[PDB]
Amino acid sequence: PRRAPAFPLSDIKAQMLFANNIKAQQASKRSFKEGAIETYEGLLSVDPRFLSFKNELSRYLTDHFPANVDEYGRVYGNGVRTNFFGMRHMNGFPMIPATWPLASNLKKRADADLADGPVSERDNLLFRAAVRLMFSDLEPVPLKIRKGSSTCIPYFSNDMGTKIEIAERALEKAEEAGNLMLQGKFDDAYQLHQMGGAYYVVYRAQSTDAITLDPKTGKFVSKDRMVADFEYAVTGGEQGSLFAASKDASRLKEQYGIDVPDGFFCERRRTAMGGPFALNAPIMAVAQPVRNKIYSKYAYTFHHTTRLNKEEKVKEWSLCVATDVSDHDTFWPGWLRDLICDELLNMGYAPWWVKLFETSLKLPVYVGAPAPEQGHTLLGDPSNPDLEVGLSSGQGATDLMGTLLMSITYLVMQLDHTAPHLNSRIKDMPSACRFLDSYWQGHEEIRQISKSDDAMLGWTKGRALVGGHRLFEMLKEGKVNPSPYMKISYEHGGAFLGDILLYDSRREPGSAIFVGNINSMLNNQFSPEYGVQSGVRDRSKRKRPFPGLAWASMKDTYGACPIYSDVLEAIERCWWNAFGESYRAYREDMLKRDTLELSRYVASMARQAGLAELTPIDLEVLADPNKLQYKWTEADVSANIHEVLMHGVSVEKTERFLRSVMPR
Ligand SMILES: Nc1nc2c(ncn2[C@@H]2O[C@H](COP(=O)(O)OP(=O)(O)OP(=O)(O)O)[C@@H](O)[C@H]2O)c(=O)[nH]1
Ligand SMILES: [Mg+2]
Repeated sequence: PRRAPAFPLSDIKAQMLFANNIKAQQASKRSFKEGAIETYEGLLSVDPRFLSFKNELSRYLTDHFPANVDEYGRVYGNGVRTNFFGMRHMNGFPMIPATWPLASNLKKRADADLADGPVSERDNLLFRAAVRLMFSDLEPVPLKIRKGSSTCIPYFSNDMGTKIEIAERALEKAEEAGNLMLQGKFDDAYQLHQMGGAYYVVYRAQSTDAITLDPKTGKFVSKDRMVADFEYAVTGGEQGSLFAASKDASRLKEQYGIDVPDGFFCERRRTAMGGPFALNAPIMAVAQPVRNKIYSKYAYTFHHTTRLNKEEKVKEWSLCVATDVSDHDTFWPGWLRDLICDELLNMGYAPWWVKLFETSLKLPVYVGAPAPEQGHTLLGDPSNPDLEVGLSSGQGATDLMGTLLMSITYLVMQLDHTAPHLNSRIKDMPSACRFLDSYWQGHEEIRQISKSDDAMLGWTKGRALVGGHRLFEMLKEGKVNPSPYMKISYEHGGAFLGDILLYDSRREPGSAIFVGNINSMLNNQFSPEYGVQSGVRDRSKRKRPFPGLAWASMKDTYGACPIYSDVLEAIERCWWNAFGESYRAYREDMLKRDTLELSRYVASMARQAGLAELTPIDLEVLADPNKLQYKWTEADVSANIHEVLMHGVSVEKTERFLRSVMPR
């Protein structure tokens, strides 16, 4: 039922994706690569002392701090939700093979009994009202670009000057390119303005993944991660196979001469896609103003900063339901892309812009290297973008796409199962807009706090409260999916955007508190996704610019965890056993070095200014800017710190661009 066309790298269609420069040519050909990450300066993830430390610490913490999660997935007591074995991976060595990305998710959705469009007219009005509220009265802002980020297809440039030129040119030529696509001239739009082509598939590490200790055998078992072979990916699952990837690390001894201690595994690998920058720039120019609107006008539902900021909202609720979505990005529906596009056209958005946006969500994918002697294949034809991959991670508005889908999905779930008395308030578009505007501001008896696939659903006192409890019970029973749109369940150990909701004996939101997840501290400190990149001179371009700074924000971030002190003491004791050194002193030295190095990057910071004016968010972000892509936003970071990590195209160029996109 329609296989996607596939082209080898040798084919002209794949060759056209890579410009005549060394960087682009190397990206096309990049073979499967693996190796130990430089966890910290002069320390490898596979260092025998480091692995010995991880073995002792993971075993000790699991033993002394067993999970405290009730029958309803509510965290209590110690604030622990699982064992601590997730740290037991040979960081930098992936599971083999990684998945081939699914070219079509239509069969995947149908087989999971998920809808191929809005079920009812009410749902249709709500998805459309979400578009009207999110995209209406936007204000132009500079187009911000992450320093050291790639332009991907076709140039693969990491230079800021080149990136600024590409972005400015893209805003100037977006109209001409969009109009060519409207005429079906995709190859022309790509050849002239580099708008089209494909997403470039990079495989990123998920450094920690589930591991259990079998009491019967005393042997560790890693969570099986299902992967699709080429045949399965091109046929959308009609043909080929879905099988467990190999996380067995035994191979490292034979291949590399690395000693593999018992119960250490290869890392889970996730597909990540880099968009063609010329196509992304005009999308980003609209996406940022949308985020600014939703994080201001609809801050209740969408703007999440601190554990206390989240706590203030949740404490007012009579019931809090922490939801879980199965494989959000791969299940994301193409019918929603089409509904959004149709609604933007109805609002009066430039048709050429809507076409660029639509095309960004149908684009072919270039598969690099999922395993040795595999990959280097383009899936889909760039001459006619028609893929149904779900949500591409490198699309200019992925966060908004997931947020739009999920916010409405959860509201529908609350309406269907708890609040039929509110259905009368949604009769047409104006009434749907008025209702959603009120709901998103937290003004209804049914409420929510969400970001993409993470959410907490709330009920205050009223008619919907009883229904709220039945819905929670249906989730606990786990026999019926409460949504027609996505696979929803309850989170086992309810958390929101990294903060665990810690309940007491009462098991009520009013007496529950948000605390930092101590397991995330361990993930970040001992299992970073990337190495220190000590060879990259410009620290602002590194994936981990100032790792030492995280020590200064630790107490602020994790201090509220019941076992915070216990974990720090266990780390100190285990690090002494493994290295014969103080971990605290080691981190204090790294903090000093990185504080000194930071002043070189901040114009306002005198040669030895100190961390005085910096917030805990600023420190966490400087140590890990990936937190700025999933946890926080630009407005949460001090202006002088945002400038370290980002650079922008003038608001004058974006202001002119935005005027041409937006309705009259
Ligand atoms: N701290 C941190 N979090 C990450 C990182 N990468 C991804 N995440 C989070 O990982 C989550 C992924 O949820 P999934 O694993 O796909 O859910 P699933 O497909 O149903 O599989 P399960 O893990 O069994 O639930 C997302 O919500 C991400 O934000 C990272 O590098 N660091
Ligand atoms: Mg959650």
